[PDB]
Amino acid sequence: EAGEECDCGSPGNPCCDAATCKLRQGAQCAEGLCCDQCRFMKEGTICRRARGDDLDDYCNGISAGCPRNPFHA
Repeated sequence: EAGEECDCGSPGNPCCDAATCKLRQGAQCAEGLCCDQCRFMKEGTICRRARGDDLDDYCNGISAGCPRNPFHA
């Protein structure tokens, strides 16, 4: 758990995939950025670049990517 509810929320692990960005759900900016068709908000949602001990961000123009504005402090 980083920002939002979702264990599979990882930048590249579209809030679940257990194989490859292709979750029948739709990790569109879940606990962590998504990479599957899932889709993405566009407004400061959750670009969470990482978790571990830190690393985060908000969703903007995040078609499975991440904006260029400062979010994680």
